[PDB]
Amino acid sequence: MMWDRGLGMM
Amino acid sequence: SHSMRYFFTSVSRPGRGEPRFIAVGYVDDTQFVRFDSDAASQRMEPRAPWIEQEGPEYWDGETRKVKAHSQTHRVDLGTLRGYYNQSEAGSHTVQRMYGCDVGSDWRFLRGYHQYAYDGKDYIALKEDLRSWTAADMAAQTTKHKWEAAHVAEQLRAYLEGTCVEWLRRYLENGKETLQRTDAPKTHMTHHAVSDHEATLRCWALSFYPAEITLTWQRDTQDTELVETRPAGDGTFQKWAAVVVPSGQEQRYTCHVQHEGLPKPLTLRW
Amino acid sequence: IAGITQAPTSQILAAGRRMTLRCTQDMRHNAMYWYRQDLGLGLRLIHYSNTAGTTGKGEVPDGYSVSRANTDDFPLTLASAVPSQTSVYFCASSLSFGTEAFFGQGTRLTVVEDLNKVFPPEVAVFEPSEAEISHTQKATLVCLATGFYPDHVELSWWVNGKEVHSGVCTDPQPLKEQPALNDSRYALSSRLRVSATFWQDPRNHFRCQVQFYGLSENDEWTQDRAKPVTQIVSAEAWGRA
Amino acid sequence: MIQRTPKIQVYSRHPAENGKSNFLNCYVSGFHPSDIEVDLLKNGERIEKVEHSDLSFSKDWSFYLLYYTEFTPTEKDEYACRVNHVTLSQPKIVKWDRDM
Amino acid sequence: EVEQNSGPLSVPEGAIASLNCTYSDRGSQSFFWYRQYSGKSPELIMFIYSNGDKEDGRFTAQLNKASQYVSLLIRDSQPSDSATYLCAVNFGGGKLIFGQGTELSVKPNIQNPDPAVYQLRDSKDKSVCLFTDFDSQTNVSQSKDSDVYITDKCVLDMRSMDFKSNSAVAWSNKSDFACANAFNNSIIPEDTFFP
Repeated sequence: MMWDRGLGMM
Repeated sequence: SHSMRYFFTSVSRPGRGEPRFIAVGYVDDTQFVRFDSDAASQRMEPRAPWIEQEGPEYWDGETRKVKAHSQTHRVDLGTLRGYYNQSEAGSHTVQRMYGCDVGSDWRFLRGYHQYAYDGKDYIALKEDLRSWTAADMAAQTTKHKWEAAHVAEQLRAYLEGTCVEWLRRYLENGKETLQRTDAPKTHMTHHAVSDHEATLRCWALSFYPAEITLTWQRDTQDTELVETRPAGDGTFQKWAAVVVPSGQEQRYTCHVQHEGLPKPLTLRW
Repeated sequence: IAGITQAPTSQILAAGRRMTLRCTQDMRHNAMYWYRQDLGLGLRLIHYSNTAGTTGKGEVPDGYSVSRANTDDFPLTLASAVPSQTSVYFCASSLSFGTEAFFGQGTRLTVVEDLNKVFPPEVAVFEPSEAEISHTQKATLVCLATGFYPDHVELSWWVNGKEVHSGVCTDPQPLKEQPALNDSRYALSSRLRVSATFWQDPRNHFRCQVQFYGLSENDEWTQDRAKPVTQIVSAEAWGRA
Repeated sequence: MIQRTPKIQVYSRHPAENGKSNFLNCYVSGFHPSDIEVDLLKNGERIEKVEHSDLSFSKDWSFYLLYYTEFTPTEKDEYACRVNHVTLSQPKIVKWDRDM
Repeated sequence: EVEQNSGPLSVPEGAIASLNCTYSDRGSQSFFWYRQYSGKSPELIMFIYSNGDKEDGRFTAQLNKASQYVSLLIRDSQPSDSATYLCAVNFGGGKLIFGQGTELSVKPNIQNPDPAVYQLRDSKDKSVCLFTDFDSQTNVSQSKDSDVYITDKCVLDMRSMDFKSNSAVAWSNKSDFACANAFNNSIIPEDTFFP
């Protein structure tokens, strides 16, 4: 199961 | 002893159309989910028979996450293009990988989380799961933003918690696939090259997992070793070859190490 | 003060009318949410947006649409309001999906079949009983707001021109004067308790003020009775020996 | 940008036996960027019903893909894999070597 | 979904309050406790995403994902802890789902209860009945008469006198109404003073 958080270079 | 990994690839395609995003999930060397932004379903999809028993809440949830990631990586591509002063006409790639390893007791062993830009390291979570390594100075900007948002704390909780727990679940649900160990089928072939030169090829077929080592022994780091390749049925193949000097001075031997073998095999012509 | 704000704070809406609730944030949050809150149901998710440029359906999306063209805004549109959409609406945002959500002020929205059912409150102040004074040496004043619809009211007590909070207690929710009627009018009560000697001083002034949120300036009104717009209705009582 | 040129292996899933159904594989690995063109050939001509795996990559970030098709090998039927990639000025053809 | 008891729950002022929340989705990875006062918006108390306890002043959250519950502990309950406590659970990809909320009511001990029902006259023919000065465990019910109105009980605090008192009001448009019959449907103390 994938991590439940968005994440980007913001 | 076991691992779960997610692999994400984002590609800008300025001359062709919208960006492409592909996500795949693996347990060890067995892929079990995929998402392709170019496909018609627009949903995360099963690729192993043991994941198909997960209910619709699982598939809806993973679809929601991967769809968000697809959108967000489009922003990342634009941000990184700005950081590196690159033109809008070129195609560029962002890759992300993360996951966890468990030991033979299925307890947490280590976690991973890394990004690459155009196939080169960009930023990576350190082994202690508490701080980041930026590959160049451009990536320090991203490091500082992630540190200010305490990303590592939430990520460490995932890698040591949810990642490990669901890996155990998959290992039990798919034990007939994931906990198996198919031993290599090994044989050797000889082919004449010249009148006073030949080549011996040490084969290894139908083994799982992909981890294997093939080494030649006259009694040699000047040989050919092809990448381990999938047979297509969930097992793997690999070979190694020596260029023997004489047509009969060929007293070499190859050793095959694999967890499906109690003791390393020895092959001779 | 980078925060999240909703607008408007309250709204009365005739059935069949279009309406958009605004919600903006300058925290550069990537995820935003819309909830409605009703008795016995808590907060129910209407729509969410896990990233700028996308939206998704919640638990109860029917009759509502949203858009997220920009990071900042997340407007909630009711294309054709129906009475079941009467509710309190809360917008929220988080830095990313999976992180903590912060909420806006809330929007109290009532959808009515016809604006002719909107009524402002009547306000009366009931003076303390002489028995209470000689039995407890205290004096309780009761404020009663009655006959208002919808229930968007705020009650406050003013003593000698100054708002007070000590010795004040107000019903959390107004009650229905005719529970069988779905468009029933409401009543709200509050108490202010003071010393017996303080109430007995003829110099002390007491006033209950009821803020009623009603129709606005952009509403047409052709009925007989006066238009029930947002207004303050008050009642008074002076001390007496 | 630093490109990686694909390594190409053409092989069968099972030991090749004339007249027995098998799978012809073309494995391309170690390449970058991911855009790649792969065809399987039968006597120099394109095979239409060719499947491929989902794009993934290795620890060094280089991509790998498996292209595969069902076939029955015979004595005189020649098969090959034809690969085009930005690192290649023209498509590179690798012949299936049954005795490799 | 996400399940909490609706309440209302009583806790004596100064005592420990405990709140529980269960959830169905094994995949859920973050959990939140919110406090909401009446007519106000939810305010975050505490988030938690790892199994175990998490302490924040008088508050302790406990998470057991294997058992699919999250709990909140409030020590030394104060009057400002009276509120609805909302459990929220992330189901993946932004689907943040709240429970129905548990209303908590911190009950002060009435020093000297003197239950009595008074009749108050308007400054201007109409009147209301005031039931006041009862203990915090008294329950004020609604009348079976459709034309009689009774509010819920409510505690006021005269801060300078260090005094607190519960009250409820009743009234009716009819004139059969006498304050003796106003609270017959409620369990009233037998020594209630009727002037």
